[PDB]
Parts: sequence; structure tokens; C-alpha cells
Amino acid sequence: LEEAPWPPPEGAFVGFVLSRKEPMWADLLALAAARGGRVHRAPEPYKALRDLKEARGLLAKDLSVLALREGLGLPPGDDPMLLAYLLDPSNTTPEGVARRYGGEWTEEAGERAALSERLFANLWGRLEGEERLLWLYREVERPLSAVLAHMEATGVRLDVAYLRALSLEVAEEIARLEAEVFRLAGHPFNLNSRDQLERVLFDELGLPAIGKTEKTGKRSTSAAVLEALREAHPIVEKILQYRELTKLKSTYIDPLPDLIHPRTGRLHTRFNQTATATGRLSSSDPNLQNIPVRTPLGQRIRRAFIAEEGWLLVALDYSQIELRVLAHLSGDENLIRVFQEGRDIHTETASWMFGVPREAVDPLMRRAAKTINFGVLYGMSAHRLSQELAIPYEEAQAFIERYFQSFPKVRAWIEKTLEEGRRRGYVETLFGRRRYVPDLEARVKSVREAAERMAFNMPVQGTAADLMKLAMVKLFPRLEEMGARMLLQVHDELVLEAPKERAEAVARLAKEVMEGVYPLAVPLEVEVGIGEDWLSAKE
DNA sequence: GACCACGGCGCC
DNA sequence: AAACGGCGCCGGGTC
Ligand SMILES: Nc1nc2c(ncn2[C@H]2C[C@H](O)[C@@H](COP(=O)(O)OP(=O)(O)OP(=O)(O)O)O2)c(=O)[nH]1
Ligand SMILES: [Mg+2]
Ligand SMILES: [Mg+2]
Ligand SMILES: [Mg+2]
Repeated sequence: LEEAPWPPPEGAFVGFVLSRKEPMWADLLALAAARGGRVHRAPEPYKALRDLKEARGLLAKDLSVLALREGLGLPPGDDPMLLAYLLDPSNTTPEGVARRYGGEWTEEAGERAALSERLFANLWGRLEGEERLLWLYREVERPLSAVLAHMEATGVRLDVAYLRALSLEVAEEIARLEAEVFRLAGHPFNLNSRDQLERVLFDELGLPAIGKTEKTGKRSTSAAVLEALREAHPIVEKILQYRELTKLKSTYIDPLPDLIHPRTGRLHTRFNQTATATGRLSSSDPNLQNIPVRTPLGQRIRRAFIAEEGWLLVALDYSQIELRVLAHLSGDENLIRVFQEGRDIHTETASWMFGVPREAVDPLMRRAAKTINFGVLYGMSAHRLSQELAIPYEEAQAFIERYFQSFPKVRAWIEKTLEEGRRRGYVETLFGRRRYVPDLEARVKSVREAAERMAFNMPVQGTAADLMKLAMVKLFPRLEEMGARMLLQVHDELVLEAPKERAEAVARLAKEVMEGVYPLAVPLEVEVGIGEDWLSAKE
């Protein structure tokens, strides 16, 4: 390309090199831009950010986030990763996309600008005639990238002192457990080593092996195995308690306080827009989509996620979302009616399965009923369903056959979906997001059947993801104008921050936007709550 | 130090 | 584990 002085004209494709992948923590090492046969390299990349009107190119969102960190309003625009990811969601990395669509991801910003420009040209070509994908790009993914840049740059407030204090208390309770385990073993070992634990449980204590591990065929020590073994020996209960505590401490209590950003005083995740096979977002560095919520200690952790002083969190979560989506996709008259009538399938299952009235169903029971309801739907075995309730291969199954014959268009929807996927090589969401599933004609039954469950799950999980993305795009500007913030997405949930005085109004508005995003054959209901912390805002 | 593959497990 | 799906982060062998 012809070498040309910095600054580029309007509409050029940017290339940029970061010291590390996380845009909130990165040093911008280099910046360049490409357009009309010319490449322009920035002498001083931070100053040079100020000359751009938008970030247009590979990983546009990440540069935008870095710009926002520096007080610049540089929105992301076209990004070939989003075009590629819509063509085939196994397109997840710039190395891969480049190789597939016409160049090489190098460590030079100029080359990255040039690559961005030519990959955009090519990928735009490939989306010719692909009207549903183009709609997804223009109406969902491209505008969503700007929303995600703001969310990443804004961050969430964390009660650091609370977590530090909690760490010290949890350390003591862990020592009590590990000491008991070692006493019961008759010797110490590394309790964090599942290989050492395997030897102790099954060789030294002679407990029965239940299951084997997937890749290397060891005797499993997983929670399902230990649960089965609870009454065999008192060590097993102590191992389960130890695992619960150490998981929480090593994954959340300890690391999160050290990730507070020195200039914002907040915690900044990354929302990865080209990372899943179904069209969901992911969250990393750290992951804020798997913050604990279920156990007593997990609830304590979730309490550390708090609002700015004088603000409240507003948590909004779609009710029974994949079930509603499935009603629409299958057009099943019975399931449509269940929702027309305001029923709750999770609560009904929980009530039935624990034998208590609906008013006695607690959050733990509701979570177990979800496992049941989504499990059966997405192809859980009669064998595992036996054990989950868990009662027997008698009335563990039969249950599947009734579940399905109640909703006869579901079976037909699955079979239509699978037969389409075999012929086409892909399945799709309501909006035409695609997932290629080639193993549908595999000849190893276990491989083929795994593929099938992947394949029919995707239109449901993926349509739910499309809806949430669209809600985000519609909701974001409404929040800006109200002086509220969008903080987190958790698949079917949004966490917002609002000034106390406006929090109620924000909650109503956000709820209505999410409920009316794209009407289906059943209502979408959203549960909304407000509080000083993320837990109180869902309670 | 960082890489991976694994088992394991947190959330949706 | 058990053949529900989708993720990302934690703590033996290698380089
Ligand atoms: N296949 C599968 N999908 C799940 C599972 N747990 C959650 N999901 C998917 C389906 C849910 O509809 C969606 C959102 O999770 P939620 O915990 O909000 O559940 P849901 O919206 O169904 O119920 P809610 O009324 O919000 O409690 O994520 C699971 O165990 N298996
Ligand atoms: Mg929900
Ligand atoms: Mg949810
Ligand atoms: Mg893994």
C-alpha cells in the first residue's frame, strides 16, 4: 500500500496492537489506518486516537473500549469478525478469520489495518444475498458492539474490603475441613489433586468407583460421584464441603479484589461477541456471568457487587425464557397456552418433584427443576433422569414420553430441525443465525447423538440470545437519556445502575423494552428487582 | 514465567 | 458418571 502521512481520511480501517488482550489494561503500542490504496501509521498512537471518528476494523470494540478508558468517544463500527461470525460462528479469532477470508493476522498495526480493509471487502461479498444475516449484522451485532464497549468501559463496583475480610474467615473453615479429610485418610495429601484424591478414595479406602473421566478414563471424583457416595464414608461429605469453599475462594473471593482498575475503581469484564456456537455472548477476564448465587457462601459473594453511592442496581431477568422461545418455534398449541395462562413450568416441576406446595418452593428447588425441565427437553437420558429426581428407570422415563406427548409439536419441531440440519449442514435461530453441525451423519452413535442435542438446542438458546441482544440495542439509548447505565448481561438478564431517584422509572422502562422487544406467540415476562447489591436486586 | 489438556464446577 | 445444551477459570506435564 502507498505509505501516507497520519491522519487518515474519514472511513479508513484501523489496525492496532495492544500490549495485552484486555483493552482496559492494555498499552496501545501501535495504531494505523488503511484506505484507498494508502496506509497511514500514527507516530504517537494515544494522541492519534483523537483523530479518528470511529473504530472500523478487526476487533473494533476493543479499541473503542481503550478509547473510552482514555475519555474519548470513539464508537466501534464495521468489524469483519462480526461478519465472519455470522457466516459461521466457529469463526471466533482474528488468526482464524484472516486465514480463512484472505490474509494473515500479524503483529504490525499497518498490516492489521490493511487486513481489516480487505477482509471487510471479502466478507461483505460473502454476505451478498444473505438478507437475514445482513439484518443481524446491521440491526443487532454492529450496534451491539457499541453498547458492549460502554458496558466494558463503565465496569461494576465491588466491595473490596468485604471480600478481603471474607477471605480470612473462609481460609479458617477450609483448614478445618482439610484437616478432617487428612485425619480420615490417615495421612495428608494434596486435596486439590484429583489424582491423589482418586488413590485415597478408591485404592486406600476401597470405596466403589462409580464413573470414569471422559478423556483419560480415570475413576471420577466429581460431585455427582461423591453425592452418590455420601453415606459410604464420612470423608465424602467433607470433601464436598471443601470443594464448595475452595472453588469460591480461589475463583472469586481472592482474585476479584486484585482486578480493581486504578483509575475507575471498578471491575471491568470483557464481553466477547464472537465466542459461542449459539450466538450467546461470553464474559472473561474476569468472567462476570458466573458469579455465585446459589449456596450461602455464594450469596455472600454476590453481595459484594454493589451500586455507586447514591445509585441502585436494577436486575431484570426473562422468565422461563427458552421455554417461551420453544413455544414460538414449535408453534405447539399446548405450550403456547401454558404461557397464555400465566403458568410457571419450573415451579410446577419443583413442586411435583420435592412434594411441597408451590409456596414452599425455594430458589434451590427452582434451580433443580430447571435441570429437570431443560435436561429432558434437550435430550437427557432415561438413565440420568432416573437418578436426578431421582427415583427409577421406571418412572424416570415414561416421564419423557408424557412430557413430549403433551407438546406434540415439540417432537416434530426437533425432528424437522434435525432433518433440515442433515440436509443443509446447519441449523438456525428465528432470525437466521446459523450454526454448522456436520456430525449429524456421524456413524458412531454417541458422536451423532451428541451432535443432534447440540443441533436442536441451538435454535432455542440462539433465538433467546438474539432477543436479548436486540433488547440491549433498543434499551441502551433510552438509559443514556435517563442518565442510567447498562453494566452487565448474563444471557437472559441485564444489570443496570441507576440514580436512586430514577431507579423505579428505569426499572419500568427497561422491563417494558425487554418485554416488547420482538413479540412472540406467547408473552415474554421479565422479573425486575432493585437494590444496593446484585443479590438484593434479584430477591 | 507460559503453554496445553484435563477434570472439575461456577453460572445461564 | 449417568450421552441435556452454552460458556470461562481454577489447580500435571512440558518447554
Ligand atoms: N440446556 C440448559 N439450558 C439452561 C440451563 N440453565 C439455564 N439454561 C438456559 C435456559 C434458560 O431459559 C436460560 C436462562 O436461565 P435462567 O436461570 O434465567 O432460567 P429461566 O429464564 O428459564 O427461568 P427464570 O424464570 O428466569 O428463573 O438459560 C440448563 O441447565 N440446561
Ligand atoms: Mg430467566
Ligand atoms: Mg437468568
Ligand atoms: Mg475444559
